[PDB]
Amino acid sequence: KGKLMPNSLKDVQKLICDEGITDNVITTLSRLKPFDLAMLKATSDNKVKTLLDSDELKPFWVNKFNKLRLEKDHIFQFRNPDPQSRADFYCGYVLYLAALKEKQKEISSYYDYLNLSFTTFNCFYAAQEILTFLIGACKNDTKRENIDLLYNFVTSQSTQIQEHKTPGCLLLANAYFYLAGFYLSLDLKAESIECYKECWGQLHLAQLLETDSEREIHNAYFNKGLATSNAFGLNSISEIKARCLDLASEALPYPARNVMEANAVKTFENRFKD
Repeated sequence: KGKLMPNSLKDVQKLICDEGITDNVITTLSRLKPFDLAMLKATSDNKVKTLLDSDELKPFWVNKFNKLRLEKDHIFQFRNPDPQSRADFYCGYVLYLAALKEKQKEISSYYDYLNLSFTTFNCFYAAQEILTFLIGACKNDTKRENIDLLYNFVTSQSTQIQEHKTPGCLLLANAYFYLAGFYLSLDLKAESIECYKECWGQLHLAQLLETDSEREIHNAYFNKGLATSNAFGLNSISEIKARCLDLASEALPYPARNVMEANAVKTFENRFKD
């Protein structure tokens, strides 16, 4: 730690309040390791965060964003992340990748980096990873305590995760579908019905958003399509809906589907106007 006794982040932070976005600051920033760059934007005072969000630094962030490549498929390229800045996309994605390095080795840093990648930067992949972990813990130990923590997360982070348009809604619907099954396995029928309903509303919102979500869909699943967004491995939202209703059965009679569908429409015209 000749990097936190000589606190590297604090020296860069000082340099930014001193000079603001200079060519010297940009050169310093470009030399940070990716992890350190993302850690800097996550943990700085609001004056430094403003300057990192400044219009002067956007070219720097675009270049970082456009150099991102996958390990396997080296032709893949991330597309403009819609209302999320490329800077926030980049930093969230870097911390998410760092979390995964720390999963086997040293699971401690895994939870911290994943929480930064989601809480601070609303990285879709961190959301997905967090929900997969919570869902999986309920599959191994389906006690009401775990179900209620899964349920609490989904209900708390719903609005923020829907910022990812169709893939966000399909992430939420998938968590609700598992929730409805968990609640049913413990005979909590009312909660099961309620999760099936939220699931249908999210599937409808996803359907409504699909034509405006292509860049999200490309980024969220790395150009592999919607197959891994759902437990049936289907590419069509109308088909997911069909097979959800098959198993939900009497939990989702038509008037109840119709009410969630109309709520989904409300949200669409009220929040995703354009």
